[PDB]
Amino acid sequence: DPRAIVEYRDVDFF
Amino acid sequence: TEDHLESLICKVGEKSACSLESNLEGLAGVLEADLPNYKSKILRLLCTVARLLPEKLTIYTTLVGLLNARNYNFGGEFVEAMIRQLKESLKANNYNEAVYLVRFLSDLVNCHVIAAPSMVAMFENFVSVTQEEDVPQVRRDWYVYAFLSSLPWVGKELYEKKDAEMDRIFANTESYLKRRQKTHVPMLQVWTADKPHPQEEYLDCLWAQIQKLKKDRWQERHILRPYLAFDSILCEALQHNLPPFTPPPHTEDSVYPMPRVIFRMFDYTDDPEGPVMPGSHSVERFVIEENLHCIIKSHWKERKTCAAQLVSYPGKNKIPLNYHIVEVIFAELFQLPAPPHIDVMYTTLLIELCKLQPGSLPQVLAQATEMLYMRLDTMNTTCVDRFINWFSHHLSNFQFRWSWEDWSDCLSQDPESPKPKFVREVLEKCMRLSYHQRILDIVPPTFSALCPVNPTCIYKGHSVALCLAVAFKSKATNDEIFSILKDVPNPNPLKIEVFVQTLLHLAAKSFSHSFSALAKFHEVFKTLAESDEGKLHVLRVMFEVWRNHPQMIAVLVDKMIRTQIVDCAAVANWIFSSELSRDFTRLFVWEILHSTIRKMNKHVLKIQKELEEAKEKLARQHVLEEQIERLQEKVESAQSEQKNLFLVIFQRFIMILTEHLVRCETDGTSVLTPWYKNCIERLQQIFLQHHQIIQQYMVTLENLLFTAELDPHILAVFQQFCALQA
Amino acid sequence: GLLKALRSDSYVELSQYRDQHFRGDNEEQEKLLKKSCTLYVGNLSFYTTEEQIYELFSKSGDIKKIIMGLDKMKKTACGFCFVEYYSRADAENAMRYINGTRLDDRIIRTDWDAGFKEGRQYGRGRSGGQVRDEYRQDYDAGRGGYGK
Ligand SMILES: CN1CN([C@@H]2O[C@H](COP(=O)(O)OP(=O)(O)OP(=O)(O)O)[C@@H](O)[C@H]2O)c2nc(N)[nH]c(=O)c21
Repeated sequence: DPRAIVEYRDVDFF
Repeated sequence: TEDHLESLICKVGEKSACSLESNLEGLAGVLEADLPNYKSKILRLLCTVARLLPEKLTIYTTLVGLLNARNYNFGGEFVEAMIRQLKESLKANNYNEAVYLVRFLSDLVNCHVIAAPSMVAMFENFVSVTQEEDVPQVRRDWYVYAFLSSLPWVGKELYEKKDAEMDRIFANTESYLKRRQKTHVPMLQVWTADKPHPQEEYLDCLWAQIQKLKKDRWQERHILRPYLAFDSILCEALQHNLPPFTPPPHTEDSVYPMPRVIFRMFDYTDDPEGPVMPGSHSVERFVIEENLHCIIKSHWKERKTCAAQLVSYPGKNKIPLNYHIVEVIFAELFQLPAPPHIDVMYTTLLIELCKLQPGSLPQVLAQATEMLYMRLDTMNTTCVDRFINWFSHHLSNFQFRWSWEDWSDCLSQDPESPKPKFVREVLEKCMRLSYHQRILDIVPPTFSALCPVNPTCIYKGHSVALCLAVAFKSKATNDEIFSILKDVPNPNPLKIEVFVQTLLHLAAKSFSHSFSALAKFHEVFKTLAESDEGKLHVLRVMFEVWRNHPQMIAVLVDKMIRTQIVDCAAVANWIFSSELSRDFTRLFVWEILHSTIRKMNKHVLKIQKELEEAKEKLARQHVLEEQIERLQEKVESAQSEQKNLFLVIFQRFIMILTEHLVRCETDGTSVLTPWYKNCIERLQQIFLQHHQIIQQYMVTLENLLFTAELDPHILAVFQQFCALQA
Repeated sequence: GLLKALRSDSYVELSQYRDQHFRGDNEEQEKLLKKSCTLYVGNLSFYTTEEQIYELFSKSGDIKKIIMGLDKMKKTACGFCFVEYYSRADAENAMRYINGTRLDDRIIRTDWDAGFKEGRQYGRGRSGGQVRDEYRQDYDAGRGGYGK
């Protein structure tokens, strides 16, 4: 897999 | 023994050590023993299997035959119970269940439970519905269909007992079918072409099949009839008369099935090695496909069970079962207006079928896929989308393995044409399930022209965007970002341009980051796009940032509608605008439109159910009655918003279709271009997807939009839509 | 009426899994699991992007929320996620037709969840990732490599 392990760091009215 | 009774009645006909005849004999005995004090249960359970398991029709009629022979009064009470259940089903507009009950009563004549003159009397009354005036075609259609579709089972037995009476029915039936309207057919055909196979109208086709059956002395070669083995016992059994049957009359509460068009892609020459496939106009082909459809209807939730039951389908003679299964599956997937079950089920069922028959099924599947590709030129756009979605999702489950060079003929054709456009969209869909680089690998180097682009952000008041960049990075508040937007020169569309470009660029890493950005600066968005032309500009800018990543556009437009940054009307206009003129034929546009329409329709539904949950709370109890007056107002405002969304959409279709048709006769060019094919069929799609809602707007649509003044090309689509319930 | 044999819906029944950090009784958890619109999705690649999860799971219905499964220390994708739908029916269809099919060439497994809370996105393994990645002997390129 030639791609990176992604880093995830940081209300319905209708 | 009630739990035991149900499983005993259900299990007969399935896999067994003993034969079918043995199990029926045994069960008929066990059921007669339980008659003294479970007669009520057994009548109701046999009525239920008559209604819910039509794929096992002849197994259960036989069972009733044997019970009738041992106990006449049971057979009497059963025929009464079935007539009650039939009237119950018709009153409740369950016309599809009613057919199964009619066929059950029909085949009970073959088991010497019902007297043949009674069924001819009932069918006299059915076909007499074609004489009734001031009633819709679909009502008449159904009553004919219930009669004609019973004849493969009982057509011999009725014609030998009362041929005089039956010839009148065939005369009245034939006269009706001649004078029927066929306006619907171009809307429901998967392919407009009639080579290699005409996509026939469902009653025309059944008629042809019933004629060939009559011409062959009512001899058919497929239907398993267990009752023939019990001929000794069933001759001596005493018959019952059905009461005279008055068909429940038409009311404006009545809802009849839409007309259909018979899907057809195979004849015997597609499988020369295996058994000979019964032809399009044989009742064998009708009974096979009907039962296969019913098996899926009975087991759609259990994909592995559903595959097993299809593969183990019994018949009197051998048939190329893998071809029939693949056909019946694609017949449902491509059915118009809609498939009977959620689209994705079919992808999975086909996989479970490959697992269950790995030596043969994948080859038949690949052959069919090839044939579908070859016939793309006249395939309806609604169906082509389903084909794209199925095929891309299938490939994603088998390492994207496909002989792409088999389709090299697309590379020399016009990019707008159905075949290369099919391949482009398939590969675009593959990329979404995979990643850009993996799609470049799995295709030949001659096909990388048709590959999708890399899904990247296009980032572009030069100094103002640099200020905002710093403020977002530094974890600033809404007050500060709004303050920075004061310094912008007005030619205010440039405030939105510098805000959207910068926020989406800095949150371009994933969907979660982009969703966090919209939520964090929600108030800045709402202020910038409270204007109608402010909404239109947020969509225009957001497109220019993400025009390489269609999936991101779609999920953003969705979030923007859900949080009220924009509204459905803005998105509707935006789709028919000139900025998406180049990409108008591409799929993602119509994904976004339909997603938008769905949010609107669900919003109405939720408000509508808050209303009935309040009215039912009032009925149980007999301030709350004044809450009902408020909700009836919210419903009407919501329904108004809904109606306007459709009226917008239709207006824009009529405009751009008229603009094409006028310029075609002015310049003398061809009308039927690739762009026109897409557009006219995407209009047709709106009607198909939402026919029940659009039916509420008939008066407004006849008077103000779809009038006699329009080019009959555009008006045909509306008259087609009329025909679905007319 | 109906036949019990046809009502059969085995792909929607509850797994044997329960959540340990769940503040509550088992019968109180089961009651939430039977009304949930929220699915645990196991056996993802660490390279599997939200773009892919959204495309696949959209096929059973409109998605409310994807919450990626994160390493507690690194905040990298450690091989699972949660998927929330607006209706039960759409979640039921995911369990019926997406469960046990491929996503990024891996057979993924879905399960009913009692409902997302804060903290549940993080892997509860000792070294930050999922508990499943600490014990295991096998090599698996998409799941990091060897165990830990
Ligand atoms: C295997 N998992 C993991 N999981 C959730 O994913 C997060 C962390 O995963 P984990 O490290 O595998 O937790 P844990 O369940 O303790 O591991 P396990 O029980 O496999 O030993 C938690 O929110 C956990 O509840 C799950 N949630 C549901 N509903 N069903 C499941 O099968 C699983």
